Amino acid sequence: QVQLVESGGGLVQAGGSLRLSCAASGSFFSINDMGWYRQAPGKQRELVAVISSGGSTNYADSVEGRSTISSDNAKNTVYLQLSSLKPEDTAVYYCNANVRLREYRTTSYHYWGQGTQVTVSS
Repeated sequence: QVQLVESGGGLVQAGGSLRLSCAASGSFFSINDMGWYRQAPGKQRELVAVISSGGSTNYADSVEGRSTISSDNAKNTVYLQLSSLKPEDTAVYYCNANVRLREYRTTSYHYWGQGTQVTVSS
């Protein structure tokens, strides 16, 4: 089994900063990439930021310049740091991990967390 544990959500004030963390645990061989997506009601889910095993990253235009996604590979965990919060940042945030469960196979599984509400109030 593979389990994603998301932390850091809740009610926050506009203009502040937040940190979300996502930890992968269970039995697996390797994690190809991990990161965060978000979905607000009535809106499409969108990428926020993702980090690959080797350290390459990609950021949505919404957060480029005011965020950092980082990893601690030894503990299969990623962190999103986000400043300058605005009401438009309100959403359910979802951790995603793309994982190879077995050493001898290319095939990957895409795990999505339960999601954590972030509500930015003014």
